Amino acid sequence: GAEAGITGTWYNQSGSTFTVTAGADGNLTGQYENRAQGTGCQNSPYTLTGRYNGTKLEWRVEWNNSTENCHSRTEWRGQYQGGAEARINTQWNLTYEGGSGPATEQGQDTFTKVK
Ligand SMILES: O=C(O)CCCC[C@@H]1SC[C@@H]2NC(=O)N[C@@H]21
Ligand SMILES: [Zn+2]
Ligand SMILES: [Zn+2]
Ligand SMILES: [Zn+2]
Repeated sequence: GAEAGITGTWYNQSGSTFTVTAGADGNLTGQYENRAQGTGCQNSPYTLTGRYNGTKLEWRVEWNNSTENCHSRTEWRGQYQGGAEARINTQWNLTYEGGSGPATEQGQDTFTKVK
């Protein structure tokens, strides 16, 4: 089914990569390696969990593992682009402990699939 188009390795404009397995059941499971300069929790793999349906994808990475804890998480909501160079256009929300309660940052990531 469609899951074939998603499963593999992707990268964004910041050099972050993720490896995902997309299940025919809609499940998204993988590992994310963050390389956005200046941000915490770079390099080491963090678990990705998400879902997809039609052209729409969403996934979550909680930025705590055995090597670094950034007291934050990011949720991406995206849409798939088809062939030649497959693409996922996303908007993300990063929720973190701000000092007087949770805070959120927003941004956009474009992922391109590794050939
Ligand atoms: O600094 C943190 O709290 C954890 C690292 C967050 C990295 C962000 S998530 C959205 C954006 N896209 C990336 O690949 N890295 C940054
Ligand atoms: Zn299938
Ligand atoms: Zn499954
Ligand atoms: Zn915390």
